[PDB]
Amino acid sequence: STGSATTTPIDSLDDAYITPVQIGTPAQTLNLDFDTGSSDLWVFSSETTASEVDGQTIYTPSKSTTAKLLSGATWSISYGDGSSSSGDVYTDTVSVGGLTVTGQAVESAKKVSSSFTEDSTIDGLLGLAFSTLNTVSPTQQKTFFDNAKASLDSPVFTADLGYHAPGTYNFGFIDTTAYTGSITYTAVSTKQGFWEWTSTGYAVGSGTFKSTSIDGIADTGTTLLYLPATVVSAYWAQVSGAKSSSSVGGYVFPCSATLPSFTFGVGSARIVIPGDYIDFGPISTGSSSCFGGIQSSAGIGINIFGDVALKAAFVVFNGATTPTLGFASK
Ligand SMILES: Cc1cc(CN)n(C)n1
Repeated sequence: STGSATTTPIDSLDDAYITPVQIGTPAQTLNLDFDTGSSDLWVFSSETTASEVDGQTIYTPSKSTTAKLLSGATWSISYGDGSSSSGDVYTDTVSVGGLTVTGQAVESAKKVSSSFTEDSTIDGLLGLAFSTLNTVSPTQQKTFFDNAKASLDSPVFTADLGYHAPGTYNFGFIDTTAYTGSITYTAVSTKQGFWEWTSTGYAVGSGTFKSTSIDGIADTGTTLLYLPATVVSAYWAQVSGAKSSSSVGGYVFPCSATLPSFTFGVGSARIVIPGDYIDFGPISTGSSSCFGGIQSSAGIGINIFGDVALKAAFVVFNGATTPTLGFASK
């Protein structure tokens, strides 16, 4: 089998991407944030505290003939930005872009934190990290990918995120028309449950490439590119007026600037992030201070190749017995 689904930015800044997912019988279509940095498929639901739902589409398990309560199972997750959600668990049929999994754990939110409530465009998350991170208790559950993979033509999925435009998640095949040149594969560590890999270095704009190992995760569920403070300082030093603002919470730069590109290494290959990808617009409406798309990971504990980096590439998440990541230009 295979699946193919379009993923769409939720706003003009590509703050996140939503992908339609069919849940239940008859189908209930929810727009989920495919997140290669977490491993829970959870949804706004008929069980979500009413005051915490504001415009989201909800899953109603009582209306699905294939929904079964997973007796005794609960879940609770906290994310890197301090947001969170928790609830109970059903199994049900879940389909993504024509690819169907039966008995998928669908984690029904009873509570969500304010940032989820405040985002009317995201109906839940679909985790695509390794199932060892899944938070369901007392019986940990598998991701959609983990459940689908035996059935897939090839045990892979690919992320092809657009810049200010729709893109594609494919399951089970590599679309050789979707990238240029060749795909460079690189080793993955699953020890932390992430698609963790080691970049071979970076360049700023037309600058010389710095060979240096940067260990980080490929995370479609994180908006920005978070890298060591040395790297991030070298980038923003090339932007007149750029500075790190403690009050804003990161690097800001004059909205009048033209940003340099940022290159990262994948083995001997190079992925170039155009400067425009690094502009996340005014810090507040009407401000001429703009928020940077490359930020320090110093306060995080891990480097994160988020959407800013991934959207510059065609990315293969290879879930073979020894997982690897592939990157191609596009
Ligand atoms: C919308 C969204 C996605 C995620 C997962 N990194 N969070 C914390 N919020």
